[PDB]
Amino acid sequence: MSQERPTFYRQELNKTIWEVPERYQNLSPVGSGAYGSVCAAFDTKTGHRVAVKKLSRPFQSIIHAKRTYRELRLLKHMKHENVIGLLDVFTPARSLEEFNDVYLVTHLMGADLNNIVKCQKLTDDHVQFLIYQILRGLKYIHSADIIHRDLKPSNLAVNEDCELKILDFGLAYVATRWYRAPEIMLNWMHYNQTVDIWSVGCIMAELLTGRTLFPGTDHIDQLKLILRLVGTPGAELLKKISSESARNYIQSLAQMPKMNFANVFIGANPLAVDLLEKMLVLDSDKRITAAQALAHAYFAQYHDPDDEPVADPYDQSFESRDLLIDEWKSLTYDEVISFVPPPLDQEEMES
Ligand SMILES: Nc1c(C(=O)NCc2ccc(C(=O)N[C@@H](CCC3CCCCC3)C(=O)NCCc3ccc(Cl)cc3)cc2)cnn1-c1ccccc1
Repeated sequence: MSQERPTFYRQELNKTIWEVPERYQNLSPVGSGAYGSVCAAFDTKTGHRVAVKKLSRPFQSIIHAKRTYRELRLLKHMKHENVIGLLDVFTPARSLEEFNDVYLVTHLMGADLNNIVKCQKLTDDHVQFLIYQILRGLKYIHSADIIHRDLKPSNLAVNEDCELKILDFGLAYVATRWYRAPEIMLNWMHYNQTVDIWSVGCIMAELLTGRTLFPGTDHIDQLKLILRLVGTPGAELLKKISSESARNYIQSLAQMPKMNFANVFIGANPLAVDLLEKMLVLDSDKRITAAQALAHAYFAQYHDPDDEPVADPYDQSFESRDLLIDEWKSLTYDEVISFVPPPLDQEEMES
């Protein structure tokens, strides 16, 4: 009746040592270096393929150690159909004193939203469903006061059933900047969760037109492209920007009117145009939230409030702590050894 603890095995792949539980077999590197050190593997406990990631220099510095801890805490929290989740986390270490390596196991994700677009032309139904699922995932993460901040097509995984998950592949072409709200890009003020809604608007526009909405080359070019669509800030919004230099810069610019989006996105479903208007509002105090957006008539064939859950509370009191490297490392170790795995999925077989 004691819980089994795994036996590990060791191998080399691409000049990298991999030491993993024997349940993970046929490790094979994936993404030719793009995603970091990641292998596909067959999980013998589930009969499915998974991704195994060996973290890079997880405790290099206080910053890296806190980053490691943060990512593990977040991954462990996420329990939602449209957000990446954690299948397993392990280390070959048998104590904190020999703890150096952290491995994360996730589902093997679908191609990203760029790949989807490159390979097929999307129907309005699939645009509705893909944007719906992003918003569904955002309702969940936002309810726990978690903001993504990095939404872009490469951080959205889509499978052959058109099911979507939100993730963040992190550090090291599509610039995250192109999808970023001005107030967060430019540090105008303390921002809200609707920075992510701006990104959804930018993604939706691109799915409708086939073109990047605001492909700015730097912060000033990005701002100018944005204001050309949505118009220069009004008096109400200008008062909420803290920096006098920022305000003075903004006022130096040529006045621009808000464009009529029905002219810009001509051909698109009028409901999609109306929702884009509500997502790309410049003043983030007036921008639609994820939960509100789910109720928009554009999503009438997918929306179901009783199937759009919120998240359990997430304790982010660690974010305010200044700790030493070994303290962040020990906290990470605690999270590894406290991990409780999810149950297997339903295994109904249609053929
Ligand atoms: N390559 C892969 C994987 C893979 O790599 N899995 C491991 C993995 C682990 C964590 C995350 C991950 O998302 N972390 C997040 C977690 C929290 C996040 C989740 C989304 C909602 C908001 C919270 C994370 O913390 N970010 C780090 C972000 C970051 C890091 C550094 C900096 Cl400076 C800024 C941001 C994502 C993948 C799986 N399939 N495939 C595949 C896909 C196509 C073909 C072939 C193979």
